[PDB]
Amino acid sequence: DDLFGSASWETEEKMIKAKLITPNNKKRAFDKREVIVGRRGLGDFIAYAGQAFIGLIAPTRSGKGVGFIMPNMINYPQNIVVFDPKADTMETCGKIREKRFNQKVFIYEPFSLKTHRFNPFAYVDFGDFSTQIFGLAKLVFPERPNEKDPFFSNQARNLFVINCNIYRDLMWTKKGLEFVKRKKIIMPETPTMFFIGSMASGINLIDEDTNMEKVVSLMEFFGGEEDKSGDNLRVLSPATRNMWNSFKTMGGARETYSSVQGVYTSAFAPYNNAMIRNFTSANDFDFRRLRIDEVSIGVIANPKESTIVGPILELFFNVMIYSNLILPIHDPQCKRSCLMLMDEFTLCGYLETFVKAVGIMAEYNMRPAFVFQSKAQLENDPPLGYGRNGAKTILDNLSLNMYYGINNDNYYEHFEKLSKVLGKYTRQDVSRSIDDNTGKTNTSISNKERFLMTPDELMTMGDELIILENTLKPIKCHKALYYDDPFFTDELIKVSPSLSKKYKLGKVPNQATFYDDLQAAKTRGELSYDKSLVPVGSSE
Amino acid sequence: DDLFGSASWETEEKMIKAKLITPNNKKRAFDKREVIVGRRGLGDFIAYAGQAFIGLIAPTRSGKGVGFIMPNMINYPQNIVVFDPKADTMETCGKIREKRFNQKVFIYEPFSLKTHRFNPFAYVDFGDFSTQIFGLAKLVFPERKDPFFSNQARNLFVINCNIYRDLMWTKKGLEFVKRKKIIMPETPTMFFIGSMSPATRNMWNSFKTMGGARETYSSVQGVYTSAFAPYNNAMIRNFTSANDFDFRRLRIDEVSIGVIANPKESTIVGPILELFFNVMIYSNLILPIHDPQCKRSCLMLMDEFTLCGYLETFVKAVGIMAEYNMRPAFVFQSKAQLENDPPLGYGRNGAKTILDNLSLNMYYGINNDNYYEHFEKLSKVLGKYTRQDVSRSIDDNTGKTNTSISNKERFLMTPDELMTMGDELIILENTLKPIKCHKALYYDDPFFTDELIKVSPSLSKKYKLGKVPNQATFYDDLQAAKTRGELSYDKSLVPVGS
Amino acid sequence: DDLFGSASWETEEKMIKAKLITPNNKKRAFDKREVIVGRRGLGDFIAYAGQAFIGLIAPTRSGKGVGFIMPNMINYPQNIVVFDPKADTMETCGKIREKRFNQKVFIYEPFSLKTHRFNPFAYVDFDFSTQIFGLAKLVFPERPNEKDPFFSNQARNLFVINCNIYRDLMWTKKGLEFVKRKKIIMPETPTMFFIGSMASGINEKVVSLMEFFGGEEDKSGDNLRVLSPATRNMWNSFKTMETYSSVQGVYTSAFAPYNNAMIRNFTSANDFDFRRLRIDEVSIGVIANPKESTIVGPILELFFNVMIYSNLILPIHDPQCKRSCLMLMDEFTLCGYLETFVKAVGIMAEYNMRPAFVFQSKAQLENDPPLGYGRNGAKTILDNLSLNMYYGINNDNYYEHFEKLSKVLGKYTRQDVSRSIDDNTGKTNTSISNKERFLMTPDELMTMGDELIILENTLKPIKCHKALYYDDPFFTDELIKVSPSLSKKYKLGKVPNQATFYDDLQAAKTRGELSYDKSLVPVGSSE
Repeated sequence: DDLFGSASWETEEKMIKAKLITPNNKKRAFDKREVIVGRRGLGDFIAYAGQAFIGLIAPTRSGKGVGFIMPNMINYPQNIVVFDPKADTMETCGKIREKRFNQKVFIYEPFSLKTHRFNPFAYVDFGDFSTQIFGLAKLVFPERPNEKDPFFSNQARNLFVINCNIYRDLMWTKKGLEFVKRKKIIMPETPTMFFIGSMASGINLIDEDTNMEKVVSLMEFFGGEEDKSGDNLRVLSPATRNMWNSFKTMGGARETYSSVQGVYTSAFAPYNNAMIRNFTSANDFDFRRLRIDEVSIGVIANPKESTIVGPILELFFNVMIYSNLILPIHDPQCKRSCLMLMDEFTLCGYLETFVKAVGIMAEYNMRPAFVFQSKAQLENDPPLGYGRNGAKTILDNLSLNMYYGINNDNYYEHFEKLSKVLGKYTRQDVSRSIDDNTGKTNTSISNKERFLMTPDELMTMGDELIILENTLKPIKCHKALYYDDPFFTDELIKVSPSLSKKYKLGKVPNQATFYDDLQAAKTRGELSYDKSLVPVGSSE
Repeated sequence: DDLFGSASWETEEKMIKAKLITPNNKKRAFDKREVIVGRRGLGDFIAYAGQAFIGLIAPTRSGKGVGFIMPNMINYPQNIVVFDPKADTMETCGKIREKRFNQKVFIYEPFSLKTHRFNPFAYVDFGDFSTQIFGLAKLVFPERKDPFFSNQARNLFVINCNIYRDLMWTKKGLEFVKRKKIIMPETPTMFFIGSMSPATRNMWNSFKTMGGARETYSSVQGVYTSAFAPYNNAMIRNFTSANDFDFRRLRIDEVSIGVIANPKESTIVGPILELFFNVMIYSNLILPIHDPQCKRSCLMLMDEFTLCGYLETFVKAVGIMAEYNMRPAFVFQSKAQLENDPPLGYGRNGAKTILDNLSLNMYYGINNDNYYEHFEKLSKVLGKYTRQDVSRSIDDNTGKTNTSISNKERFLMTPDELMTMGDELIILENTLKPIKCHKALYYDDPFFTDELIKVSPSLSKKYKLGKVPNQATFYDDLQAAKTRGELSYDKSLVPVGS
Repeated sequence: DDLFGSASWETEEKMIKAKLITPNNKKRAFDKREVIVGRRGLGDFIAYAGQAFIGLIAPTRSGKGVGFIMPNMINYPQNIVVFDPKADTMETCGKIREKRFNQKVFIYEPFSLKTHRFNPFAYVDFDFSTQIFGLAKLVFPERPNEKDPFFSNQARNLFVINCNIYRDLMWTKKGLEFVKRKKIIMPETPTMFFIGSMASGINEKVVSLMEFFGGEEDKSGDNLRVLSPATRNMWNSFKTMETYSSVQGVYTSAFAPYNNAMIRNFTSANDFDFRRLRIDEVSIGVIANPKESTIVGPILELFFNVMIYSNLILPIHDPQCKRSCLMLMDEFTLCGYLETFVKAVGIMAEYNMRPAFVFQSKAQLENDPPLGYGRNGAKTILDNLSLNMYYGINNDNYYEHFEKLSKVLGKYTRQDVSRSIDDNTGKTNTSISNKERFLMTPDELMTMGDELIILENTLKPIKCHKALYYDDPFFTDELIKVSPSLSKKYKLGKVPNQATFYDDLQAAKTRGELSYDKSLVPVGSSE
């Protein structure tokens, strides 16, 4: 009966057709690169196949870690890139990623000497170049509408492009290399952000008269006082010469140049920090192989505690995503998937990269899962949010949304809307009339309406959750808790000697002690990635 | 009875009278330049005739391409201008456009050397002269705590173009330039104008008019350069390097125009697409009665419309474009994105102006809590009908039963029912009752897969014409054939720049 | 039947499973460091265990003290840091703490010479530059609400270089011998006033920063060599970037609150090391009000920023920090904008720093940073609250707040009776139907009186009674045991006289009977 609505939970047949489950789900092979998003029993999981992305609406301390991040970190067979702001996911699942899936683990922690390094210019072909340099400039000098005069930002972006072109002409051409050798110019074989920023003060060389280091401003070295014949200018390509002269006439002159250089140096200011400098000094893993090699990447950073890590991360993630925007059908060797467990998404602040990329990322097997506390934190101001439109474009590209329940008034309006989204169905209402004298009774049955789930029923769901897939009826299941299930605790105990000594395989671990013993074993490094392979650079 | 509402689906007879379907719909001729908007089954399509405009409210990944863009790309027999941001629509249907309908394919990719070029100065009559110049200046410097100066930069562009005009289309100016002092081209580009006789006497008076260059040249030149900066890019300079196709013949020749652009990835291409569409729309305000050559129609598949940003040309033109056979079909993610403020929207009243000119609206459904409000409204728009509600009573002693019938209201389609249509959709035509139908899936129908298999050798070996292709392998083989360019337009005629 | 709703109160079994109550609750041991949040009767309390934080939405004068602050002050056995602006909580429970839990009481009243002192430099080890840059960011707060951030935070580097030269000369015997030769005068340990005065230079004529370092008062440069030239290198970069005068001006304006003699005394020493807040058996009471004087604002921030950041060591990493510290944040919004709680409330739980934020309404937390925490900070604070107590008030200004609460509680299915009767015969007929009923209507919440609602994030709604301390022998016995004047009038174990207890309590409080040992807190003077 659909007189008062046709709301219902999705059927088994449709869930199977959507590849969410199999006819023998408890023994499913997990061969479709599926991400676990729920469960119906211990070992009976609902898992998302295909390429569509997942969103997780989970309030604070509601089990997003134990019910989504941890289980997929233990179970996902392809490559994973996980944001680990607390450095806890990797310290719990790195040994599993290494032993179970034979994957090399890379750790990116910009505020620690013990980190793998990322250098964006390692992904730029210096010997096309123009578009890569332009994209890097857009990342370093973002475009915004708040500014009253974007002239200075535009000119500093042009100055960045000019600096990159000058470096390419000086260190990646025969003429430029001979020029460098003649004038004794100091320049790296592969540039870094710190060096491109230092190029604002000018060229570094050795004075042939004093045999000491000297910096000559870009103004005087190229057509200026130290180039009265323009011979230093002729070393550059014609394009570089035109960019230089154009910058001079409309931004490199008068009151402008000093202010345009101030903006440039202020944009490169984050790299004065010794930690950020070391983090960007090299490139230990080629992101172009993120879908070729069997790897797992952990990003340990907190853009809220450290304001200067925001841009870095941006560059990072941008280079990480656009480096893999080549279809696998065009490169048959890029056959692996990369699950991007975007835990604590709102912690990243404004990352333009995802807002610009989510609409195309799917077909290239860069599969993120956005876990956040509420839509409000997503819609926030730039530095701590994404804006209304940014949050809207992020949410629009989320086909499977998991909704956790919590009994907090600060979420009522949320669970009300969700309740309305679940719709109503027709139920039977029984009434009874009684003759007070004779005792005879009459029983009437009528049709009434009822919400599939009321707001309070969602709010008190406990460890149950709702799943909304864009092409299916709503689903209600249980959280895929890892500690409750031998399916995950077996993998956790197999790689730890103390848990092996304490708990047996295949059996549900004693819940009064298993979490505390797991934390104790994690403290000793038993569940962590092999920390020896993480390089420790020094303050250079 | 209608006490609790009179809502109802439209009848087959009224749909026939509205020309959406024919008596023998499966054998319809498609001779009214119709746009397919839905299907009642394989080869049994609902198609919009006339000149009215189509709106498609399609959520993200709801199938707008496979259910609207691709079917009309394969079927529509007149001219087509399609927005192709992912570079997949043309790569999939260009061979059909060129082999089935015999149409020249023009690809405009501003961010690639391999592109056809568009120059607005190719649409001016160097020799109502200055009207085009002032409109072009309004496009170059948009009207908007910092007034003036930008108007002075617009005047700078005005007498800039006037200076280049006097420099060529004068008999003495030819010798003056033949003194070999400047290197002006024969026909100007936007980059050249940016880098730069009583009417010329007034132009000199303008050179000393408001004194915009007297102690204030720096800021005016800075704003002028901030406006002309898109043309410092090599890709943009190559895009404006020439004009390959004349938009004044968009309704004369048999052509298909694809535009590969993305202003959200780069806010630089915004003004170029603005100029592009302005000249394209404003090159065809000639009625076919006045110009008997402009007989063809131009269906504008505005896919990913909200990604284009604020194109005020559309806001001003939608109300008059219909009679000139410039027929757009707007596809936007949701209405909320359309009404947004100018930067990434059209404003509330501008979006309302655009939406008022849409007479057929297709509504896809997805189960997403972010689209609830919309769908709720849609539910209310469909109205309610009257339904019978049966109740029963029983005497628990004797066992006799009593059956009662009353009337209640029922939504024609509840919000969650709209959200869970799957491959079904709602059609609302201004003059018709609501319609429910199936998405015109192209990969499911031999009606379109026959055209896809015809022009490709690989699909011709694999699948037989007229038979529904093996759904387990058809899409993958289509992709494998697209990798070798069997379905793509012939790319050898796409010019390449330095 | 749940046709019209399934809302209900949480069952005894679940409250037992959530450690809120025990199978013999009246004889509960209180061994799980629990926090009382209500009662089912005299001596039968509901108590939150674990590490989750508490929020108390108690309207004005609805009894946050007698129903939450005072009973937990009496009952909670671990460490406590309480906010006591009226100086009444400490005055009533200090003797209780001292003589029942053997806990020493630390009182931080920055506007009374009778106070304990807090020195932020007592937590630095003479990771140097890290802590110095920290304290610099703590003093000069980075704010994105300014036309340029490159107008202020160079005073932070100025502070950093001043502390670096302090490490270079004052704590080094060679620098000390230079100091004795030139007769510069500095305390062995620095204070905020001093680092602020270092902008004036060497502290008898005071020379400034440019003449004493390679200027007119020192041309030979003998002073620049004794100090480690790393500070000179760090300062030579900022030397280039009317501007230096503005930087010194923002320096002096930031250090302005330390010119007041009371803030002088309050930051002159450090009686308690906040790193031992989870090792020792202590109880801290803060008596300050940022709303009547803005200058107290920053100090309190420094007081709390150091207090929690020094206790951010996991007990698994240092088992010595085994004690828990319940932070009774009574009158939370009085604290203005303290960036510490907004910036760290999301990570404190695992470190056994357990706050209970008490505020009258939600809309006031969202107030602008001057008076509130802003909407974002308020949202974060509320998001980190797992148990929320709701007191009632029959005041229309709160109606909306309770209406939402009513809706949050949901509805259940109730039986509805209808009666018909024949007028001639007189026989009757009774019909039963199902109807919806709010678990608690808005006006029912508003007229709750001494009852309250408890929303635990993982449980069903709970309705209970305020844990009144003057009502229960559980707390009045403890209060009497420490007071000679109260023991001769009321006996123990029995409920005392309600018409005479509060007055005698206030009389004994004025006699200092129930207060902490006041002779044990230091008294300063003018500096």
